[PDB]
Amino acid sequence: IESIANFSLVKSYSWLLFEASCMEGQKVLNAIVSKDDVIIPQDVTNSMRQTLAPYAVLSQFYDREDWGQALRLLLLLIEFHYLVLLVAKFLYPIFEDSVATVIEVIETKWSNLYETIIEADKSATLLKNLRKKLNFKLCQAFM
Amino acid sequence: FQLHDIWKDLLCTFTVPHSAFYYQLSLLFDQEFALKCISKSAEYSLQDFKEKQHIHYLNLLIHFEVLDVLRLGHECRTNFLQLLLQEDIDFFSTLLRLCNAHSDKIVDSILSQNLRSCFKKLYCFRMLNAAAEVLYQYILMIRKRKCYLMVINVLSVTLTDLRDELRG
Repeated sequence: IESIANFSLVKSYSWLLFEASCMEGQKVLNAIVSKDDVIIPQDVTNSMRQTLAPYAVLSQFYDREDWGQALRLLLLLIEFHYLVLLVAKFLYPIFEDSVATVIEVIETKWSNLYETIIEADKSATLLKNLRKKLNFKLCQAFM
Repeated sequence: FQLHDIWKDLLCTFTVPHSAFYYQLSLLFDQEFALKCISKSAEYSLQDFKEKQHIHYLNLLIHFEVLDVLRLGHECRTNFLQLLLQEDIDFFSTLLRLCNAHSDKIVDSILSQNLRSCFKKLYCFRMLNAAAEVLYQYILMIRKRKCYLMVINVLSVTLTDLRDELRG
């Protein structure tokens, strides 16, 4: 882990980014040293993505901020299967127009590792996703 | 008065002898006392009398929940209710939303008819929870993208067509 941290060719960097994302989802000095960043997220690329993820986690730890974070997450998923599943899991836990649009785009975008991740999260996925989408739509209608 | 048990109205009330009294007081102060008494009597009682009481109560509450109560009461004079709902149409919408949230025949039909008489589509869709999709498609025949997106979200053949249209 330390060697990989020291190293941080394109595929390897992408893998490192994915690992960092997984670690952030699970949740020291290197992370602090790592912390313009917002603009890069909207658009080295792996690094920018990881930095965007960290800012999102930070915002999550800190209602509008949560919404901004979720929007960032949806934007990241569009740029990019496991990630989408994690996003859906995050959305279910939280449970206006822009949000609905993002959810729609995600539904439009929607293997073994993903199913394993889903099973780990539960401790069927697509159905739960559709149900959550329906709930969000109802919420938007009520507003 | 309650503990126990203008001249012309008093004479009439005396001839009648609780509902008549509260009705008379309500009419006389027509205000807080009036509304309170009328509401109390209406509650204690629960074709003409019922309707009058309901209308009075609804008006008083809207001047000062009551809508849904009165509606469910009368359901269990249709054109009258149509006129009442006509007067109701933002607060009415909120109340309707609350009722729908609580639930999760004639009333539904009257409601649909009134809503059919952006905003309109949203109201209709919220109430029905197919007509929404039809209305949207008819209107479509930035705006395009929004309409297509809304339809796609609602459905989740049509999706592929919408996607192809947006891509073209």
